[PDB]
Amino acid sequence: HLNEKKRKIYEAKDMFDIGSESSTLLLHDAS
Amino acid sequence: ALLNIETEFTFLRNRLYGKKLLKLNEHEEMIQNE
Repeated sequence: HLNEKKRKIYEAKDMFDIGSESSTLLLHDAS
Repeated sequence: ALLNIETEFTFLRNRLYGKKLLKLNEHEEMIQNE
């Protein structure tokens, strides 16, 4: 269960990184 | 402007990743620590 939670957390962190990059790109375009 | 917000969102994501990773490792040690 802890292994699964850690892998879900790694996935969530990568997805948040992708979201941060996308938000940065949208902010740059809005500039 | 865009680079600063990019770095800020990157810092937020890295903080979330690091905190969740440290919490997971703590729970794991505790499993081995009962």
